[PDB]
Amino acid sequence: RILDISGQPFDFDDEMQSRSDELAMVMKRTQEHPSSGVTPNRAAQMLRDAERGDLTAQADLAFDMEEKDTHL
Amino acid sequence: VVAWFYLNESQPTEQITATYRDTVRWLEQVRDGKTDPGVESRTAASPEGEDLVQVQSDPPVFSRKQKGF
Repeated sequence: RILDISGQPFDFDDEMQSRSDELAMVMKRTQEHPSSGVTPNRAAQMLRDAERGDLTAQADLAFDMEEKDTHL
Repeated sequence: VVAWFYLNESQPTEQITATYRDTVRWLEQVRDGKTDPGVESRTAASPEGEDLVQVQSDPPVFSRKQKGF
């Protein structure tokens, strides 16, 4: 068994975690664009949700900002 | 009043014509909005009417009700 950096032994698997058949469904995603009609309440709600561990709407919003804004 | 004036078309008296003129003047005042027709005496209730004044605008972003910034 391969020893982890923390010192806890484990088993090494060469196959990716995303290659599992059950995980294949969640791999395909539709990239929504929440930057259409932005509202300060909407942005605040997205940030609040990302604080608790959502991390999805914030990621899509950041992707939209990095392409819509030329200076950024 | 106006029906009685309509009936007395062959020869109208001075008072009947004066009353009809006063009635039509009151009706024009009501139409122009310068006076209220009133409400029925049995219970306080005014007749329903359409919106005389109406404006349209897009939703107000950046208003002080946002409280998000």
